[PDB]
Amino acid sequence: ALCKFCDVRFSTCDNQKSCMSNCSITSICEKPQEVCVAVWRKNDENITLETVCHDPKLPYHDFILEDAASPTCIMKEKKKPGETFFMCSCSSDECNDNIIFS
Repeated sequence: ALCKFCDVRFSTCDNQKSCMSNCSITSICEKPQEVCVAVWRKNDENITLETVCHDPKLPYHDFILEDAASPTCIMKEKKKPGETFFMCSCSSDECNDNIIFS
């Protein structure tokens, strides 16, 4: 897969059904089994969006990417203290460039 791969960046994504990553780095994932991932995080100081390639047989941020076969990145909330944490994964080109909350 080709994925957005900006790692963690500041984001203005908030209060809307979907957001573009605004990441200008598209990479070919190193291994064929890797999928695209996005992580949206809001704490009391800022909002960030993380975009990477990742092998779904390996945990990421201590979670398994259960949705890796999906073609779209549908954000789901994870239990994390101190912040609001949403993650999605997907296996179509640049699919982590469009993160969907609805």
